[PDB]
Amino acid sequence: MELTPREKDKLLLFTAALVAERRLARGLKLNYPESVALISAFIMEGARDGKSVASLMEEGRHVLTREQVMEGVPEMIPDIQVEATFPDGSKLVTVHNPII
Amino acid sequence: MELTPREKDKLLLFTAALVAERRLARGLKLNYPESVALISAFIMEGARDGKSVASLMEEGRHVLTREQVMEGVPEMIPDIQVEATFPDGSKLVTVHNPII
Amino acid sequence: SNISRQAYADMFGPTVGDKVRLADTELWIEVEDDLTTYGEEVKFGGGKVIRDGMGQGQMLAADCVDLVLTNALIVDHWGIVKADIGVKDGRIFAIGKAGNPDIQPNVTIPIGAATEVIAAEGKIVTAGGIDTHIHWICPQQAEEALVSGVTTMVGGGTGPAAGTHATTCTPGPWYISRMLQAADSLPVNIGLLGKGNVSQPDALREQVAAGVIGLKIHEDWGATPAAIDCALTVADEMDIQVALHSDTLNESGFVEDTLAAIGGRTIHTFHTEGAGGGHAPDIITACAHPNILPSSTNPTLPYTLNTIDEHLDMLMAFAESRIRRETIAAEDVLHDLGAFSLTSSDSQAMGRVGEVILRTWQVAHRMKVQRGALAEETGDNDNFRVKRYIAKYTINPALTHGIAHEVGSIEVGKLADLVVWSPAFFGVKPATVIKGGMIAIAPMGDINASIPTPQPVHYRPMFGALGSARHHCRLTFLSQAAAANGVAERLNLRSAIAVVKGCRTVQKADMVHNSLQPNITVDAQTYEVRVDGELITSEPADVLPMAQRYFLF
Amino acid sequence: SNISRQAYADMFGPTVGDKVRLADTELWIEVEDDLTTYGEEVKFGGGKVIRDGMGQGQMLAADCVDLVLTNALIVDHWGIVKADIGVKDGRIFAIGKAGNPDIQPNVTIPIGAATEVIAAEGKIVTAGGIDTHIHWICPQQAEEALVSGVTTMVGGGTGPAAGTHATTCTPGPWYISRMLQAADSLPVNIGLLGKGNVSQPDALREQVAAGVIGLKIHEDWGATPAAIDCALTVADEMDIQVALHSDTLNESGFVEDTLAAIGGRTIHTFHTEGAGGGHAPDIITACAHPNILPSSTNPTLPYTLNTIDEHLDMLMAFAESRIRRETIAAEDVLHDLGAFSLTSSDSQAMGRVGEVILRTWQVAHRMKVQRGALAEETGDNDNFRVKRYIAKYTINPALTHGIAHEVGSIEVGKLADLVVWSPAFFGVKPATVIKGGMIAIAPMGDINASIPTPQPVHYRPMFGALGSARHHCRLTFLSQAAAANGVAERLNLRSAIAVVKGCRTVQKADMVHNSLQPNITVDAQTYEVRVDGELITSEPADVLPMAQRYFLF
Amino acid sequence: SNISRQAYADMFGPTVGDKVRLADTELWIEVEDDLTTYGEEVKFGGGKVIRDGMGQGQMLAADCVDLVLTNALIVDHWGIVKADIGVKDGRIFAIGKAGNPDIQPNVTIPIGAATEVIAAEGKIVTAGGIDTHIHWICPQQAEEALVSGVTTMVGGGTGPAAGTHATTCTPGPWYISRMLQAADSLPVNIGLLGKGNVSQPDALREQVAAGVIGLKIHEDWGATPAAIDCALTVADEMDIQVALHSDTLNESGFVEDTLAAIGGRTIHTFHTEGAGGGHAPDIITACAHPNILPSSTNPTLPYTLNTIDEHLDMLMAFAESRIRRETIAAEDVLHDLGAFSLTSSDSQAMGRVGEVILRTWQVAHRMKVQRGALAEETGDNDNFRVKRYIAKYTINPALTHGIAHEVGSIEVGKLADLVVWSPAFFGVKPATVIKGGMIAIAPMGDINASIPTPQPVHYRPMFGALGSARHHCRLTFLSQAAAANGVAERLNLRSAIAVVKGCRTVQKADMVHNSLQPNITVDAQTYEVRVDGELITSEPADVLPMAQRYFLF
Amino acid sequence: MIPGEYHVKPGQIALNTGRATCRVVVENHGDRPIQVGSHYHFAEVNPALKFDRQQAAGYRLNIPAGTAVRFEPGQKREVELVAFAGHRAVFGFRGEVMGPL
Ligand code: NI
Ligand code: NI
Ligand code: NI
Ligand code: NI
Ligand code: NI
Ligand code: NI
Repeated sequence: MELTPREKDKLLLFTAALVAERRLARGLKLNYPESVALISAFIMEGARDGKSVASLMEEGRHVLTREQVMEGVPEMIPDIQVEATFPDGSKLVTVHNPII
Repeated sequence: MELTPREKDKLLLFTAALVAERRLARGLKLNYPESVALISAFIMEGARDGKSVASLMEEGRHVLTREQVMEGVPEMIPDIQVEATFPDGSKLVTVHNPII
Repeated sequence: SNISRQAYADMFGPTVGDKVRLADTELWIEVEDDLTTYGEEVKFGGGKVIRDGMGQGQMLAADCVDLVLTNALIVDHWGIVKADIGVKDGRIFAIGKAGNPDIQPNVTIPIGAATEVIAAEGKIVTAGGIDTHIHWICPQQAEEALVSGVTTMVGGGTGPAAGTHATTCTPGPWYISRMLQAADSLPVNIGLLGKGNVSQPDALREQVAAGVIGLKIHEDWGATPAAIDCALTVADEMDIQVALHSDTLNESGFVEDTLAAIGGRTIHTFHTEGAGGGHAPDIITACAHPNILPSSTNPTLPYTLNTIDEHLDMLMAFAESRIRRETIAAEDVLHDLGAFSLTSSDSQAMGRVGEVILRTWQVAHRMKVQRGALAEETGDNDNFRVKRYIAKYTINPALTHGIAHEVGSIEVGKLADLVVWSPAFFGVKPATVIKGGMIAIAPMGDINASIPTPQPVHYRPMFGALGSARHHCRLTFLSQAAAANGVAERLNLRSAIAVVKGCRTVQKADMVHNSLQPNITVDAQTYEVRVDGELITSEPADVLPMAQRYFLF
Repeated sequence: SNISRQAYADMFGPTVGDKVRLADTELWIEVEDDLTTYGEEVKFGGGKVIRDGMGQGQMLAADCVDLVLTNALIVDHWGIVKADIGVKDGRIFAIGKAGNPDIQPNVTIPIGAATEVIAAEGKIVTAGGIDTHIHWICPQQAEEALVSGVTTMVGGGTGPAAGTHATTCTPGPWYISRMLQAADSLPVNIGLLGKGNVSQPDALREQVAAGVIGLKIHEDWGATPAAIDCALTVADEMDIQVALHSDTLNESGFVEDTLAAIGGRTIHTFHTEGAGGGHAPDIITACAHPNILPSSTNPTLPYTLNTIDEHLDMLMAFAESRIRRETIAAEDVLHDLGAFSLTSSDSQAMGRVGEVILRTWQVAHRMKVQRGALAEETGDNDNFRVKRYIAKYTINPALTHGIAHEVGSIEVGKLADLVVWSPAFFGVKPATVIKGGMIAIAPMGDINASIPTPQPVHYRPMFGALGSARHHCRLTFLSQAAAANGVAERLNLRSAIAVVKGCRTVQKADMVHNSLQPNITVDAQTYEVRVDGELITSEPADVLPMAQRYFLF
Repeated sequence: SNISRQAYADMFGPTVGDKVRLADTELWIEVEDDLTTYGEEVKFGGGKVIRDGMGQGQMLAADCVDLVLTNALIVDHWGIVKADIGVKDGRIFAIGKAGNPDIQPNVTIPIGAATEVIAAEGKIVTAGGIDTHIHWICPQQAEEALVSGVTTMVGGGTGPAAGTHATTCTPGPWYISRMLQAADSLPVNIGLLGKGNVSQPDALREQVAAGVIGLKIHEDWGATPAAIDCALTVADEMDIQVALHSDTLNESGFVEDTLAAIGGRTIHTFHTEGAGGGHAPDIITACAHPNILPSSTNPTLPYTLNTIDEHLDMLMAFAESRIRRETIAAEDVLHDLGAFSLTSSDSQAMGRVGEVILRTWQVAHRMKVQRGALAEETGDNDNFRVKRYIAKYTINPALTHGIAHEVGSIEVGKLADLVVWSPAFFGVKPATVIKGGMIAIAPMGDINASIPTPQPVHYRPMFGALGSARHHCRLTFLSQAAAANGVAERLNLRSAIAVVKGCRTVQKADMVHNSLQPNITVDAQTYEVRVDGELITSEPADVLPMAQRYFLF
Repeated sequence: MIPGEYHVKPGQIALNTGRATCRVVVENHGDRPIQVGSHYHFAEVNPALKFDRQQAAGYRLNIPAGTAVRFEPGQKREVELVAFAGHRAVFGFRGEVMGPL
């Protein structure tokens, strides 16, 4: 595979997201790290599918709602940023106020 | 668990494979690292089940086909090698031209 | 005896006339020359050539190279040739024909008992990259860059501090000293930049005397005409380079005013296109001047579909004055023409530390696709375009900062900083990264495996990156003054020391394959870039090579 | 010109009168004072204030600070004020108003070319924590503690050995020497404790002369009256501190006998409540004496639903004599009253190394909820309670071990060990951890990203934790004797050295905001704690702040 | 007072007559002797024996051991006994009865204030393993080996270079110097091997004078009779060992020719069976000679179902001449008889660096199952077989390379390199790994946990592996010449130095429990191995112990 | 499109041009296989190989560098040799020359 540090680093984010994903499935209200991990992993897979930056900036705001996370959590996350390899290289995706 | 460095190292491969597995499920054509991870994890689980080296060397060539991976990928992978703990200890499994 | 060219290629790598595709791009290189003697090639292995009395001679260590890279396909600014590489005392000894003079003809690189061997047949060997726009925001950037093939890093910072997040400045003696010491722990050659924004020359001299090899003028610290002049005056005095990030706000004047302040003195303009900083919207016009060594940061290379969209937030009224599709599209072409001479990252401050090499080749791929062959091209290959582009992150940066006497290219006498690549992964993931004669990092499989190839295979640090070995194989660049004042002894630096020189005499004309000074203009309202009245533009790429086929994320 | 207080708060952080909620607790702090001059605040950025000729002056490095933390909201034992912080030569230079005296008024902290900037507007800055109950079971504890905001660690151990698992003792000269050397590799200031259990004074003197800054008396090594006396005698001689873990079994006598043996001499009682060790069931009565500096370990802070259940096994007839709901509930209140002066961890031996700060604030939260405002409180805020509790893990521990002349608080002349926090994550996850003037560790995003903010963001070591830089920014504490005998040169220690002093003269009265000596009694049969006849107790918490909202596991 | 043997075993570990199963194998050891005095055993803990005035005396540091391993069940080439172990100044002080002479009888190991304690009751203690066939392909191998229980590594390499991938050679002075320096960063004792393939003696002398403790003759560099002779001549001169990997191709002659070239001079034959290299198909006949110290690499140990299949590719006409079921099956038996004296890995070049110990015990298990008790066995236990096999990776390798005066066994005066094991995990996953008196690595649970036992528990480096502490606890072996020429000072090596001696005088007869010189022959066509005409063979194992029950992958 | 693919021009390469060559019949009289490498001094090969040693003086196998010829027990075959160049000094092997020629 010849994984570079950054690829191995993202593996951490992916795994962090698996944790959140399963707890969301159980019907729990997610906490701060769980939310950030989940939404981030969503965007990464989005770039894998080849969606545009513009599309993901919007789609990312509909992953988790205020009723699916602990109190105060939405306020702790004014935005989420993550980079992934789009068909046209690495790009930064910034989702503002992802949880409403 | 008393995990040794090598056990923790394989955990990386296992997780890398989870990434590929999910993308294959989505119907995407896998890339270079994704393919190598997927086939490798397959062989490791094979050794866990207790299949022989001879059997896995063949079975590994039927995990992914040329139509399930990006162009050029098959040519980038002339073979795949991985070691795992068989009932009779650690053994090396080499799959030649795994993707056809 | 005879042998088919194909079987030959499989055994010793391609030879004169053979072409090789660089990764998954459309760029093809053709072997221009081969320094071997057919039938006398050296190969290592059981029953092979490099053995006592055969390919290996009876000479003492002093009379033979420490390392030989066999059958390597060199790609450098001066040529694409097939040859053996000899390394001695951590430096490039020779490029030629390795073997044993006792039984072999034309041996120029002697192999003896003291010779280690690295098989490079079927591999491309290049000089280590040099990034001159590093924000020392975190030490982790060093490994990331090393893995990509960048062996030298020049920049400034003290860590994740506000000032460093924004500028490449290591402020004052105390921080400079601390960073010089921390440098001994990093596996890359390092040179620091101090804060050049001040109108008191003594405040600058102190920093140079402290250890910096350059001064960074940044608008966030006040890129005023007074500050600029003061920095250049000290630069001409102490033989150090000045990096500029001009007044985007046009607060103290326009681009022409800044150019006036510079007064024809040598200066390296960072991210000359503008998106990363500089007079809005015409800092790009700077590349027309002879005293300007222009470089680009990497987020804008190459122009793609998502470029504009991502840039607004990475920046977040002067946003839409800074981010311009017009200048961004033109930048790619200016690189193809040799108007822009260098490429850099601008690590974690609008730039990707591990994508300097990768992006430069993507620009070359895109330009070939859009513009075809260059006027300088001969034969049916992209040899000249390759030489023009590889110079952008190797020799040119080295000349620009007065360190080309140590690194920057594969030439005799220079430090042995080489990167071995497999054609299929060129510019993306290297096979071996050698620092000063030792493998510093390389992809490595299962540590408990019977061979080094079983999965998982990921980049891990090697002996060249360990303690004292590392110190012996890396270089810390100091200003002539710092070297003279005995800074290395005072700070008790453990790595090898190299001094910068020739920073004031280098000019646009000295940039290898990239010395174009175009009659370029920028429309103040429309932002359109024109060279000799012709409109300079390009189309954004929807898909790029060296991307989704190689990365897991 | 005018500006609404809200817009102001958003731009430069809160000011006089503004309140801020500490994390997700019910504790609110109110800015008591602001040292700025409205309109002259310093801000860094494009077009902002800190620029040549403007907020940045023309002075030489010697006449300006190396680092300035702008618009910081300081929270310390002496006050909660808004001000700029200047750091020079690795130490706290001043707290006041930063800027350029050439054009700005009331500048007390000069900013020059040599000044790096850390933007602290909207951030809370505190002194680094100090944990005096560390079991050196594994080196990894250092990073865990640093991440939580603890910059100084005092304890004993040689690694995962039986003796260390149980006690904070670094037995004898050889081990002491080895651990002093290993300390150079850790990013926190360190002081070692030797085995104080012996009735031959020379065996103790050897250890002090070897390098330890204190002696640990532990029942597992025999906390007998003879041993105790011998340790205190050597302590009064060599000016070092004694830490006590008394006879739980009541084998050699009861609590009063131990108190008798101590004979009014200064001594630091570890985990005074009892669960972590000490005369069953009344070691808690020790806090009534003037020569006793009492501290708590963290598993019992604060009293919650699961506390008792978990403790039985972490311990596993004297179990139910050691683990008592009565003394555990009382401990929280005694902290709120200032009867218990310090908090510590008791790392991996009934204590959580990265939860010292976190738990102290949870106790404060719970006590406010149960008891309301303290009698010393003024205004509608929890300022005094905050000052009382922050002193428990900063200044008090520093006074207790004779190192308060170097660290412990944000005061001029002390080592610059500071922790920057975002209000929402106060006491849980810090924004920046500065060791001796350099950022040692901080949360860092994608290394290859265009900015340092993209995910994944996790704590990674910075330049302040690298090789020689680290040595220059950390302190190794030695006993006066060891320093005199030239131990640092003999062992060739590379870090800075600091000597402990004033360990014998410190008393309960000297504990900042925590000098209460209550007339406390414990019922031998029921274990009920009473102060002046009044029953001291509290209710166990079902849910706590600074818990499930911040952690992934 | 009395106590049932079972309760005793649970409290202080097994005693004389008690048997213990090694891991999940069929091998059983029986405690042969116990050096304690029933009732006076030392135990550490609250209210236990090791306390001031009780089990702990009043002596000064000079008169007591730095470390004591209580109630340990020693397993060594000389015996399987129950006793206390004393360690002083990083070395083995004594094996006997620990305690305080003031009140206890028969105390031979004094415990004082300066004594740290490691509870070994119920644990098996062995000497650290020694691997003499290491390919320095990557530094990571050191930690992998340390974790398995191997404390000393001898080999050659410069990193992931072609020459190193194939041979254990550190070519010439420059590389030798660099690797000696890099060695200071690794937590294991190291000795380097240079390239012995050359017909000019001065080229070899240079390497020995440079620092190597041996020379490797490999067929890939030309294992010709001339080269072999030249290496042995220099070896007899400089007192260093020669490792051989003979001519598999039979190019310069057959096995008998090589034997002739060696001329009865001492030589260590690597992977004597043949699969890993050597004259096809009879290099195994080498074990009949008195001047041959034969060892095996580990992929062939023991013979199993998948062995042959995997080996073809790990190798990939001479493949089927090299890989032979006949010699592979015989090898196991030859080990059981004492014809093969050592075991090694051949790390990442047809060998598993972390499976040297594990595989040796699997061979012992399989041989007991197939052949029953050995002729030397007494009683109903496998004590002699255990002593024969443990010698293969401890003392024998140490004798073979002239370092047995420093390490190799648990004897007074030797460096304290010990491994503590729980019977259930013997030879698979160790409880504690002690380098030179300090715990270098051990399994460690949650760092923030209340105890060191909570999950996840994985091997993490301890203080014995940190910076200067590490240097004080590890050894770098140099040749007498290198030591004399002051190489350690010139290269500024920071670790302790040890010199090799007695490499030329050691012979097959000196191999502890493995001195058999069988009249062995190999059929040239069928490859059948015969000793005195009897056919030597065995059956391949379908399932092995110390495998799937312990590993996650 | 194949990442890093070669485009080798058709044709052949002439090896060791302009060097004296000679053919010799070699027979393996041993009971075990023998394999010889391209640059090994042929006159000093395993004694079990019967051939005109005198003619093989200063010669090696005229084959692609790195390759080898194999001789199974009893195998007889004609091989082409090419003369050593450089200083034509032979050192090592079975130690029969150890000097020029
Ligand atoms: Ni800039
Ligand atoms: Ni920048
Ligand atoms: Ni205690
Ligand atoms: Ni404790
Ligand atoms: Ni070998
Ligand atoms: Ni080997």
